[PDB]
Amino acid sequence: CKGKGAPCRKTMYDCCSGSCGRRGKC
Repeated sequence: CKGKGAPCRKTMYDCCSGSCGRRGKC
């Protein structure tokens, strides 16, 4: 899975830890 503040795909459960949160980065 991803990691932090990388470009992330909000709806598709993109992030390894937290989530593609308000800022639209992982």
